[PDB]
Amino acid sequence: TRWTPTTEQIKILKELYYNNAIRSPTADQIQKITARLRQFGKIEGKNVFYWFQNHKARE
Amino acid sequence: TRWTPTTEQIKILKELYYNNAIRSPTADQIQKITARLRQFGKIEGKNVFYWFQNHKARE
DNA sequence: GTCGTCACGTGATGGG
DNA sequence: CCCATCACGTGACGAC
Repeated sequence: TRWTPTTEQIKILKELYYNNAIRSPTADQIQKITARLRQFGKIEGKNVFYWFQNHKARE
Repeated sequence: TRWTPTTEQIKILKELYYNNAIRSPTADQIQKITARLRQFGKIEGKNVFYWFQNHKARE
């Protein structure tokens, strides 16, 4: 079904977005970010892709 | 506004519900559970009450 | 002590 | 790229 981020994963994403101004990550970045997040859960590239797109759209 | 459980809190609640068969916890238990969960976030007894009420109903 | 309902956040898409 | 929805889980109530 649908992806649900660990809070730990959210900490990583939030750190990239706010502390590092990563808002529209490139393909290379999505794959590296995905590797990082997989330590804490199942996760695909598209999960990380949609997350930045949605969080950007909403901030 | 509304409470958002951290993953580690969700680990604790499911662990009490399924592994300890606590499904309509008593008041003393609600207070004890809240104390434990507060280690991981802001939390009030009424959150834990609603959580069991909601999880029991929808299971 | 149960049920129905709301309120809201958010993952997931599609269209242009 | 950005927009607008959709899908849906779920914290909160109210009522009884």
